[PDB]
Amino acid sequence: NSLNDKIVTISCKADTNLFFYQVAGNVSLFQQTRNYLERWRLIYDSNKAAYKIKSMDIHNTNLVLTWNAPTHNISTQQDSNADNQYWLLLKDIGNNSFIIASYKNPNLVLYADTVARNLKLSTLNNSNYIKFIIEDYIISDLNNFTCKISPILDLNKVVQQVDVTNLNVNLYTWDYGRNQKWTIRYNEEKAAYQFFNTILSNGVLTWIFSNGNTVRVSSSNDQNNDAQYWLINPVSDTDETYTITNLRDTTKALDLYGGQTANGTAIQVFNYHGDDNQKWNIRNPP
Amino acid sequence: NSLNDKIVTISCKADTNLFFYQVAGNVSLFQQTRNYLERWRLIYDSNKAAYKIKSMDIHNTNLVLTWNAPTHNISTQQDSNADNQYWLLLKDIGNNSFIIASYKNPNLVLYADTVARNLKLSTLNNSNYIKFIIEDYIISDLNNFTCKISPILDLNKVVQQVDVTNLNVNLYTWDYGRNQKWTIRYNEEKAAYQFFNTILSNGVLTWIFSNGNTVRVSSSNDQNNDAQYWLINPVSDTDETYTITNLRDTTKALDLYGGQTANGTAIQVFNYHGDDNQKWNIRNPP
Amino acid sequence: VERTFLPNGNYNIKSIFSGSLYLNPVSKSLTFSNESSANNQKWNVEYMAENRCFKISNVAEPNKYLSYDNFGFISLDSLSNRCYWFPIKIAVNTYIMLSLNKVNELDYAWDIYDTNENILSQPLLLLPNFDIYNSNQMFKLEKI
Ligand SMILES: OC[C@H]1O[C@@H](O[C@H]2[C@H](O)[C@@H](O)[C@H](O)O[C@@H]2CO)[C@H](O)[C@@H](O)[C@H]1O
Ligand SMILES: OC[C@H]1O[C@@H](O[C@H]2[C@H](O)[C@@H](O)[C@H](O)O[C@@H]2CO)[C@H](O)[C@@H](O)[C@H]1O
Repeated sequence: NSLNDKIVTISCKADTNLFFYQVAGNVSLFQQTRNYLERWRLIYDSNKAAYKIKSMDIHNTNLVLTWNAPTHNISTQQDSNADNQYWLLLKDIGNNSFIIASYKNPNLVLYADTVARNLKLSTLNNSNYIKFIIEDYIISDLNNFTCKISPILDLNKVVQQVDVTNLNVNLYTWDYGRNQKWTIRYNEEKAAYQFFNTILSNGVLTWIFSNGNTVRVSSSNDQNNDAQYWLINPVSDTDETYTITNLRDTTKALDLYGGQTANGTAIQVFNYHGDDNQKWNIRNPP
Repeated sequence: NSLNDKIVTISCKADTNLFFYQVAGNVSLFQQTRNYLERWRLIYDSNKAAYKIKSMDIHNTNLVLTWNAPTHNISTQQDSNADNQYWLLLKDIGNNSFIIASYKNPNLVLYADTVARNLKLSTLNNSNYIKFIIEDYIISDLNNFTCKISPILDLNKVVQQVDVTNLNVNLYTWDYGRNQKWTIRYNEEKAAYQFFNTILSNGVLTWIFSNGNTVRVSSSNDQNNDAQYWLINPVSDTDETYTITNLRDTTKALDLYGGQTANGTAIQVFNYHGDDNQKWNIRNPP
Repeated sequence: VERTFLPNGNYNIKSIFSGSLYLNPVSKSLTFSNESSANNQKWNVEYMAENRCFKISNVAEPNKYLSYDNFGFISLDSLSNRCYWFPIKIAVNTYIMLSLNKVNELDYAWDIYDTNENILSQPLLLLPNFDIYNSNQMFKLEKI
């Protein structure tokens, strides 16, 4: 009842670059795609105390992870609420990973064949092949993600640090420079993100609260400064639009000054109102 | 890894009145004792991703839960860091219970034989007999505990509600009155405690901040008031001595007004200093 | 008279992980131990024509048969339908031992857990079987 209805990615503890991937009834292991092919909704049944693992496939919407008894094979099939479609999510504490056991037959658990790139059922052992990382899909897509960030008022412009020594942050036309790219990293303890500018090694986007609403890049060797961390909240029904609020004061949102689009326009924080000048597209640099 | 070095009690999901109990190397299932016989330190080995489960027995300090492989028997033996003394702690999410699997053979997990009142082993299944509640020992001891609360400046006196209609709280001499006894309930959602006066049905101890340092009893149907919740922290190297701090502001500790001792002395919240008039013995009403 | 691929009589039972460890009971479990040259490591295999399976008793305890309990362990018990074993021969005297009965609507087989090929102190379990390639489910039956 804390994972219920959550949308997640599932990857292998044995090979963290491999994710559960679904298409047309087949489940395989595949590199990160950051899309619905690797997304799953966990659906809790309180009576069984077990979960269905439903594919977020956009064409077939009723597909769930299914053990093909009596074989050891796994597939996705139409949800009929069968026992071979339910799974126990057992968290290995201290290892931050899950064993996923069949509810139908808990002697058997999911096993990742990293060489065949698929899944089967197996009895238990102490290897990482039966351990899985289950992560909120936003965190999974954004963590360690190198991106450009644009106001939705002008998707041709981006948020940039001015240059290696001018740590100011403004809006400018996209020119593929490293000062215009940010690597997002998630902090598990803080449950919040930092934006590292790629022109510097340890420079993060920061609310300079001792100076009103100013934001600038500053060194991340300021250990316990919440002003350096942000919540990234998806905007409904979009794939790449977010609001970005500050961990120090979550009423404070990343804000394009006045909603102006001119080169050099200030990026700041401002009281959250959720207008279009506080919405951002986070995208792959082309 | 949030469990490393934690001292816990372990009880059965199949019978929540039965706890793991240790004496002279024999492990059994026994009613709640609220003492070191049912306390265990979890010791994480990070390379194994597994735990040693060590008894807090004050007489033999080196005893850990041990599977006497290949038999069905579980006991406590001298720690020799062996595989049959390591355990995978798998938390069943949604169920809020743990499966405890042998590191030597992860196909086998602890099974509570509640009729024989001891432990054996089983392959994994969906029964409640392999599920366990692992809880920090203070919470385990204090949750649903009906107690009297005495300052350490005078154990003969206790914190009481004045009477059923006067909801004020003061110090008075012990007389076994229901207004002198408190039932502690732990709210896992808030990670804090409430003290319920047994003369009322729904009356809890609250810091009414709108009257300064005033603490009284009020309805618990006032939902979102962190003033109605408390942190209970054990005074070091004691058996039943604690300090009690309010949730709203955690430097606000429960305080015997002035350190006075006569009947009717007020009970309040005061900034923490850890002195004798902010310490409290929480005891069984004898 | 012989009715099948495996003749009636006394066998030692070994795992493929070790030529020097022999199946014997220890308390109520079954495990592989050092050669004792004693009857408790001797197993009488008898074919049952009616069910085309085998029952396997311990020579030291002739009225006790290899069976399985409700906890996943192979056990030694009085005669019952849990004592019927259906071997699949996969090499010269190497077999997978299935329970005659479907368990949890699957084939279940004898299974010994190994740690880097070490099975010392491991109890013999009954676990699901899916094919003939699981090393933990392969056992030698040596006439002796
Ligand atoms: O701190 C700037 C602030 O500007 C607001 O937009 C203003 C804008 O400044 C002004 O030029 C215009 O005429 O009226 C707007 C008020 O609605 C933004 O709303 C705010 O988010 C901040 O960006
Ligand atoms: O009012 C609570 C406060 O009282 C202190 O005791 C004081 C006392 O109030 C004061 O009259 C006297 O002159 O000195 C005392 C201290 O030595 C408590 O020490 C303090 O903890 C509070 O409880």
